[PDB]
Amino acid sequence: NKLFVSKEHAPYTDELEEDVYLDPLARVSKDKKSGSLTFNSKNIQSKD
Amino acid sequence: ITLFVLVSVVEAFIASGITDPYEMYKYVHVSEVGNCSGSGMGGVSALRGMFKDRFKDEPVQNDILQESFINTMSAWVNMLLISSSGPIKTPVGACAT
Amino acid sequence: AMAATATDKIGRSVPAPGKGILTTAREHHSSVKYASPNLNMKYRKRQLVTREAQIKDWVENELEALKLEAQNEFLLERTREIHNEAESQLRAAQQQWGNDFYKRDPRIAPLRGALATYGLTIDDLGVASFHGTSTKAN
Amino acid sequence: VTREAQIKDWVENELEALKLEAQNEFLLERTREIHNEAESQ
Repeated sequence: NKLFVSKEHAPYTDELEEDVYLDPLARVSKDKKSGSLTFNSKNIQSKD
Repeated sequence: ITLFVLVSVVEAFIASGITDPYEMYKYVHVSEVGNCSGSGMGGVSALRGMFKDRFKDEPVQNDILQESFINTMSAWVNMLLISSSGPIKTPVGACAT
Repeated sequence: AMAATATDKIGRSVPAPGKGILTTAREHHSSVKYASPNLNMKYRKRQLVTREAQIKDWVENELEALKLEAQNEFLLERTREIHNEAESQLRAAQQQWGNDFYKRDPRIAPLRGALATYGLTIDDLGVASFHGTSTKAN
Repeated sequence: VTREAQIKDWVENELEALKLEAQNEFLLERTREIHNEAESQ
């Protein structure tokens, strides 16, 4: 009985949210610790 | 009605093979996932609350009004599953919605 | 010049306003040392004039080929189509360099591109009409 | 197919013009744009 699983947090923290909004190439990635998709600060406005 | 929509959206993503919607953001920006679904009448039970249950002084939740909007179903879909900042265009087309 | 909508993010307050519309200004700055010619209108106009010459070359080939395929009814019906094709290529060129030159460019925000279409800059946006509702949060 | 040939002609002109406008940072930023223009055409 867990087909629906409610999300508790956005993929970005409140601190990174505007950065994510303003970077069209921002993409999430698997978080090593939590093993969940999230935005990473090193991947925002990066040359890569 | 919102529960019907929430189940339907989750199942539709399962039919797409997408079990975690955040996987979408590995391919697209958060401004590029839209929700264009709509309703003929929206949360008619919330409307009954406001127009009848309140008139009889029954206990009605204080934010009942927000739950009647045709676009509130899509608002909850985004607030619980998708977390996008894409377009949100909610049509109202009676039986051709 | 522009119109856009945007939702916010995971939350539990339906009436709370958010900052999703900020995406209208999204722009990649990781590399901005040198200017993009795409933002310069003199450069876009040069490409359009080049492409326009190529089209009228294309027109003359299809016209002469039709002449050999030939008569009045046949020519009028085919001629209308070739010139209609030529207008389509011109308008596609104008859409490429005049109207939509920035849609594929991550270094140009939609807001900036909307203004730059007509030669305006971000400093030319003089007035912001605010939803201004007189609520604290909004 | 005819139009596709014309585009790769356009690509080679803009590439060589950039070569003269030149260096690593300058070339990578300009090169990304010209190929992006070519995909658009």
